[PDB]
Amino acid sequence: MISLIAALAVDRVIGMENAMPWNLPADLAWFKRNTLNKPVIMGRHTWESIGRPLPGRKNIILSSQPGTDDRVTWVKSVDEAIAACGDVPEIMVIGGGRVYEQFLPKAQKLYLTHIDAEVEGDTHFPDYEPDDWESVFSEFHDADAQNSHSYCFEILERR
Ligand SMILES: Nc1nc(N)c2c(ccc3c2ccn3Cc2ccccc2F)n1
Repeated sequence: MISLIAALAVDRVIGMENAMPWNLPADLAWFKRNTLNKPVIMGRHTWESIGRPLPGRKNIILSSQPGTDDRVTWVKSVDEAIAACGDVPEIMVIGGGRVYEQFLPKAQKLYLTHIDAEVEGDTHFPDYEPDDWESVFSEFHDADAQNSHSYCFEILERR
C-alpha cells in the first residue's frame, strides 16, 4: 500500500521544513515513527532539506533531472518509484507539493499533522474529497515547551 505523510498548516499549506513551523520536535517524532523501516519516496527539494538519507530505509527521489547522490535511488517516473520500493507492506510518500499531487490517486492512507499555525505559502496539499477518505484516528496535542503551536495528528483511509 501507498501512504502520504505530510504536515499541513492553516489553509492546508504544505512547506519545506528544516525550520519554519515544520521543525516541531513532536511532529518529527511522529514522522520518524511512521516512516521507520518503510521505503521512503520524496522530491528533489524534500531530499535537499534532509541532507542525509533517512537511515535503514531505501530512499527514492522523483526527479525530472538526473541524480547527484549515490546514497539514494533516483527515478523519473511515479511508476518507477513504486517499483523501486520492492514488495513491502507500506510505501511512504514524504513530499513535497508536486510529489503529493502525483501519488494521491494511488494512496490508501494519509498521515496528516495539522499544525495550528499560518504561513504565507503558495504550495498546498492536494484537495482530498472527504467522500473518499475516512478519518481513522486524530490526536490533538496542545502547545508545548518544545512545540511552538498546537498540532493534531490524523490518519485517513480511502474507502
Ligand atoms: N508530518 C510530517 N510529514 C513529513 N513528510 C515530514 C515531517 C517533518 C519533517 C520532514 C518531513 C519530510 C521531510 N522532513 C524533513 C526531515 C525529516 C527527517 C529528518 C530530517 C528532516 F529534515 N512531518
